[PDB]
Amino acid sequence: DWEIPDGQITVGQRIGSGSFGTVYKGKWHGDVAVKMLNVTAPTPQQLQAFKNEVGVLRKTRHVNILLFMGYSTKPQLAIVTQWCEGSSLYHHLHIIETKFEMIKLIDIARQTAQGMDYLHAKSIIHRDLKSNNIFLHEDLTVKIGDFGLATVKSRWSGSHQFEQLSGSILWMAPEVIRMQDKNPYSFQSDVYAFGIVLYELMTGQLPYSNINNRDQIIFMVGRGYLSPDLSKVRSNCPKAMKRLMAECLKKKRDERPLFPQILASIELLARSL
Amino acid sequence: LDEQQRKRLEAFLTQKQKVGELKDDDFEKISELGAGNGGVVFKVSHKPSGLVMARKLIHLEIKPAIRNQIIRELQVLHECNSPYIVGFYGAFYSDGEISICMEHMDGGSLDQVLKKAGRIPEQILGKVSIAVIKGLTYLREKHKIMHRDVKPSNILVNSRGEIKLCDFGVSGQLIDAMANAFVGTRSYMSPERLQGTHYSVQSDIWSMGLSLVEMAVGRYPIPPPDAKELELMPMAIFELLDYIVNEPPPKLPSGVFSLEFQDFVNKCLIKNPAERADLKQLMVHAFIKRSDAEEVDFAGWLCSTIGLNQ
Ligand SMILES: CNS(=O)(=O)Nc1nccc(Cc2c(C)c3ccc(Oc4ncccn4)cc3oc2=O)c1F
Ligand SMILES: Nc1ncnc2c1ncn2[C@@H]1O[C@H](COP(=O)(O)OP(=O)(O)NP(=O)(O)O)[C@@H](O)[C@H]1O
Ligand SMILES: Nc1ncnc2c1ncn2[C@@H]1O[C@H](COP(=O)(O)OP(=O)(O)NP(=O)(O)O)[C@@H](O)[C@H]1O
Ligand SMILES: [Mg+2]
Ligand SMILES: [Mg+2]
Repeated sequence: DWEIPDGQITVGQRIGSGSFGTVYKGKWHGDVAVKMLNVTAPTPQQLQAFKNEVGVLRKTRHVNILLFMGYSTKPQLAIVTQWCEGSSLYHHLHIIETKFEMIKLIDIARQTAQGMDYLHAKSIIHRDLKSNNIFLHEDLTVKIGDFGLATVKSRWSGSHQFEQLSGSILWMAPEVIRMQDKNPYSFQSDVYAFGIVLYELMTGQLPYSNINNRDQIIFMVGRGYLSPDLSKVRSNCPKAMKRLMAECLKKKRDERPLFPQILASIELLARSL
Repeated sequence: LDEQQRKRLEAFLTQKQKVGELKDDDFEKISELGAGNGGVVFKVSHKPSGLVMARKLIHLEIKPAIRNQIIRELQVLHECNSPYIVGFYGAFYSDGEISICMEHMDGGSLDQVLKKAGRIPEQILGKVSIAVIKGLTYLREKHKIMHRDVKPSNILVNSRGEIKLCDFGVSGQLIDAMANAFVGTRSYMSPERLQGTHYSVQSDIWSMGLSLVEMAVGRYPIPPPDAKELELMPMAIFELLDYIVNEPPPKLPSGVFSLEFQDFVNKCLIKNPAERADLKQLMVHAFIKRSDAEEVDFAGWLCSTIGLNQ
């Protein structure tokens, strides 16, 4: 029973909403992050699968992984995770426009693959990897959050959680876009999302900067007609890095490398520099 | 531009002058109106002038350079003054959210009216088609801008029988900022736009036709009605897009609606944007010539559908 009762979580300021919940800064033996899930009335079949997934997300302790502190069901079903200071990677690259060195950029890619390699080593599919879910704790260590939680995403019928498509489309793999597999989310779907995150670091832009139509991106990427313009990689980026990015962005998922190979690549060009 | 419209247009500019700089402290929240995935809209009272306006709040996570440009680009809406375009009081930024202040339409969007109505009569959709065509014309001629997002939730109505468009692409930086949004559930996007740059106002006409079919039958027409569902008178987002591109366009049932209306929506849903009818042709279509001559009481029908007195 990883459940937190009522009156224990001092819910405070409203921060914002995402693909499957709304986050508040809470207090619980220190600052925490309380995400009020979008599934307000869970089914008792949905509720037991959610408790089962919390048990797996609970036993995960890694330096590049945001701590999962459990859940609560008293006012409404919610999630309590560690509160981290500073801004997310999305804020740094696209809002604050923080100017890192090339060494620091590669280091961010290393710790991200390092944390992702731990999640896949424990057979956990992130399903929502993006720069919004990557925080720079004290501007040093990378922390990945919002991982897993496949049951609180995609509402239930009564007992048939069909994986439904929600999240940000810029990081979704083509096989994820189509949802014509019914288990499209895989290790390589997270690897593809990691490839889009590499595109963020190496270009300073979001993919498809010349396309301002949401449904046009959904259709053309799912059809294989659209792909991130790799020309936008800045001049000072390593050639060994640009090739690794293109391997994660392969249209067919079986061609994408896994994180044991990706992390080994990054550390290789990390040394020789 | 008749006399009752010139009266109401000039009356809006008068109350608009009573509003100066828009600050967040000058507003008192009355009630919530709706909440899409663009933002959330509140009914508010502007204390320095007592005016009741609708306040849309868009929370975008963009850099301040792009954001200040959005506020600058939105000031073109001060020039949009037509009885078929929702009035605009002023846009500003505060507390991490862009606030667009527009006139209050006490009837709500047609997407909300459709829910309370189930289906909408053809005689009413005739007047709605006239306003949308006139609204797209004013945007095309007097400002050379497209709408880019014609759908039932962007057609607004009020108790005075008015039907107006809103939420059209006036700010190019706001359009591109919205492109990094989560996936929706349904799309009104013309097949050309789904595949590469649009065909001007023709692509807005497709969306109007798709919106007419949905309001006429009370159901999103992609995919078309299944079995006996039509005589009773969960597709994925990507498959809806693949349907619009690689499948025949939807159509009205053959027995319930007049042939002038059925042909009107069929000319609007031609998958080729060049073979599709334009504003000049739709303005003189049979269904429009007829629906313009009919003396239908739109304002009374609206208040009856919501549950208010006329
Ligand atoms: C789905 N179409 S798209 O082209 O892909 N995306 C967009 N399409 C249209 C438009 C936009 C962006 C956009 C929005 C959402 C908007 C909302 C309210 C508003 O204020 C207002 N006030 C009075 C009357 C009419 N509007 C002005 C607005 O200007 C804009 O450019 C897309 F982002
Ligand atoms: N653990 C956290 N600590 C501090 N801030 C957080 C935390 N999680 C999320 N936030 C912030 O809360 C806001 C909304 O986050 P969230 O609801 O996760 O949406 P999102 O991450 O952008 N998309 P998604 O994670 O797929 O739902 C953003 O400003 C985040 O930076
Ligand atoms: N000026 C208004 N007067 C009355 N109701 C309004 C007004 N503006 C918006 N609404 C209602 O508020 C709801 C949400 O508006 P909105 O934030 O634009 O989301 P949406 O257009 O309905 N769907 P989306 O465009 O995907 O976010 C709509 O269903 C409207 O009916
Ligand atoms: Mg997040
Ligand atoms: Mg709208």
